[PDB]
Amino acid sequence: MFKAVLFDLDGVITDTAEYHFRAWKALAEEIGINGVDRQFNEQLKGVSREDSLQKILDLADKKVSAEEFKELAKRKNDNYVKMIQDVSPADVYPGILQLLKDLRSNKIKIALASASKNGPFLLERMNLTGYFDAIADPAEVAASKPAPDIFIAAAHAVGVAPSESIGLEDSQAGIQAIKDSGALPIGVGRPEDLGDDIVIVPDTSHYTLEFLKEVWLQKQK
Ligand SMILES: O=P(O)(O)OC[C@H]1O[C@H](O)[C@H](O)[C@@H](O)[C@@H]1O
Ligand code: BEF
Ligand SMILES: [Mg+2]
Ligand code: NA
Repeated sequence: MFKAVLFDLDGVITDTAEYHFRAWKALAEEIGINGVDRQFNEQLKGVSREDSLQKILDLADKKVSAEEFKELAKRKNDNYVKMIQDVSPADVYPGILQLLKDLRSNKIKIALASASKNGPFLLERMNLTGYFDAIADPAEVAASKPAPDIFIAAAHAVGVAPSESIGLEDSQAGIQAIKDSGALPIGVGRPEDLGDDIVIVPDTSHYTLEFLKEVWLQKQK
């Protein structure tokens, strides 16, 4: 039986994408860059803050100093943080709260493996802090996804090997990161946005303890 579940945040526990979009668009418009639209924003899904800014500057062809780069990222984050102040428990994705309750009741470890440095605050906004045994720190791994580092850290943060864990993800890079850690991925969304050779559910209402247990047994030899 698996000993831990390693949760991505954005697209699994909640959606942060519209907030990130408005913030990046505002930043792009502030510096006079065209191209940051809803189509482009899909490329930034699951991507780190710094890698996201770099992609926007390549709309381009914009060069900036290392300190200018840091200031731009700080500006966008400051705006993003103002906007997520009204995140609430109503923003928890379907099925996720009951899954967390059931994992906790069965003494299965719960860890966050999100790229977001705003993860702890978001979990607090959603009243989920108490469920999480640990939060892997993005600022102390990287290697961003698809590197397995954040999932390895999340597993180790709760005293388990990735091989003893399930990872939940909504992105290609995240699914690959789970695989390369040794944990078992279960993706949410469309297969073309996730990857191959994995169990996939169309939405998070399918993430039940019963289903995770069944999938676990299916993937043991
Ligand atoms: O800027 P942060 O709050 O540290 O978030 C970092 C990243 O977290 C997630 O992975 C989102 O999907 C990204 O769109 C976001 O850029
Ligand atoms: F929160 Be995950 F990095 F989409
Ligand atoms: Mg995600
Ligand atoms: Na609301």
